[PDB]
Amino acid sequence: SRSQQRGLRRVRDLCRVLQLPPTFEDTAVAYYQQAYRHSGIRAARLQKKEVLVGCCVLITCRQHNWPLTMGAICTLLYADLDVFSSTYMQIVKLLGLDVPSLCLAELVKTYCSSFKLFQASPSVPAKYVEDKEKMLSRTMQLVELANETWLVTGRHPLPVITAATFLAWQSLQPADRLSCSLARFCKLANVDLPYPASSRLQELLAVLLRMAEQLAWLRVLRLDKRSVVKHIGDLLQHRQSLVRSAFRDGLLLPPCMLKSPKRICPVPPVSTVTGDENISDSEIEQYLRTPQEVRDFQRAQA
Amino acid sequence: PSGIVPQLQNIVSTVNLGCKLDLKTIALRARNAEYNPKRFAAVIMRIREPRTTALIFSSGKMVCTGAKSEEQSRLAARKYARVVQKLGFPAKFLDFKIQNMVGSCDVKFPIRLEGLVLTHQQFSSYEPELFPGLIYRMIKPRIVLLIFVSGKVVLTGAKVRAEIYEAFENIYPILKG
DNA sequence: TTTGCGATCCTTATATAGCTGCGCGGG
DNA sequence: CCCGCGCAGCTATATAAGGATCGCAAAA
Repeated sequence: SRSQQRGLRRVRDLCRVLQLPPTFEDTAVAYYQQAYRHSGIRAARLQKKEVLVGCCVLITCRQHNWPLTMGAICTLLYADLDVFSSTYMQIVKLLGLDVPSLCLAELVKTYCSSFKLFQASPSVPAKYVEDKEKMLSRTMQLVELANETWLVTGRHPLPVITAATFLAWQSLQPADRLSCSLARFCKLANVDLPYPASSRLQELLAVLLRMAEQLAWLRVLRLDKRSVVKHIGDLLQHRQSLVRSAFRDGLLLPPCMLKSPKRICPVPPVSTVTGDENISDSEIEQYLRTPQEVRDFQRAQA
Repeated sequence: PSGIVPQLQNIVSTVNLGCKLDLKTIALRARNAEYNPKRFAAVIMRIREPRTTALIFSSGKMVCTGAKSEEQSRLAARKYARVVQKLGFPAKFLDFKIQNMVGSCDVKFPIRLEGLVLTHQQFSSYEPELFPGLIYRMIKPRIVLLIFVSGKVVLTGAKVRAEIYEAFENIYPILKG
């Protein structure tokens, strides 16, 4: 098939653009071929055949823990994420695959290293320059803390890492970096600001404030989302102990649970309808236009 | 048992009025009809009690959505049929069938979806880059469950009320343990 | 600027149905 | 090089769930 040969060529070009190891190309080509054998794929639009290229490369990457995001693939392929979503779910179901989940540890390393904060420039002053290894180590500890304290489950993973990278960077020199906002930080580090990153930051700061309450010398300081930043180093040194202690007392739950105002969901009253009761003429006539309403509507459309 | 009863939220039912219909006539002569043939080929009709929506097709076939009980869905379907009859069409009430039922629950405890997709992978699909819920495809009964981090569960794909209750009693020990 | 709130989209099931994209067979 | 067939999915209806991501407007 001319559309199959074009597809296999696109698969190989995507792997080379992404600078993937040599073994990946073959596996992704084999998945596209396996996919083409099914009539549901053969009958799909040329737009679905374009995103199918990406699905096969993503599955290959997921099996080798290569941290490729679905958003990044869609950006390279100039594709709609919703079109990619339905094609990926269909092909995983069709090939009967157990695709591993995105490897957060590998995504922290890749994404965090793209933050251009390791050398001074007119847009990155000397006080904003940070060590790459100190950054990665603290970002990872903050991503593991977010995962342990229910801030990652059901959410997009990249805004969580953007918020953890910013907090790692600020906490490494608090006196000189607390004036910098999340939006200014992403701009100088030359990274796009993901919309949910602000919510993740605030949730992560609230989790560190709960931990601070477990240490008597930090509890007495009545810390806030700004003053807690200089103690992040101390809190992460004892993250395992402080998390166990925080769950042990009271309350640490997914943010969507704390809190929901509508405590009672069965608002419609219990019914005594049988489906067999008489339907009166007056009950039906209320849904009918009068001859005058009809004439007035007809004249208005003429 | 769990002591938790899933609540029915929606019933999708179908019925054949057994006659061809002129949708332009229904749209012009009813008060509760919405018809944009360029956008969608059916008439969208709404009644206040039971509060539902019906899609009426020129073939005489009809879809009824939004009812909270199988009894309410039948009464609503009969009311749409009676409105169509009064509009001058020889409508009948043939082959009424409940096609889908949606139930909802709260187990009132958080769920580690990332763990559930590993222990029950053969039924689970969890892709947080796409959707926040875990899609659980139960085989017996054949029900799709959307499981959220909050412990809130959505059950769909049922033809009878018992399939919703059976699927929830099956998922509860999986979620608890 | 910076926040908060509300509206509208995503997912699942399910029927209804014409139009149309897409490739595989026959002819 | 067309014709029919069998898929695919576009418009739409409802409903729960939680997240994303807009617009918009108000305190900072």
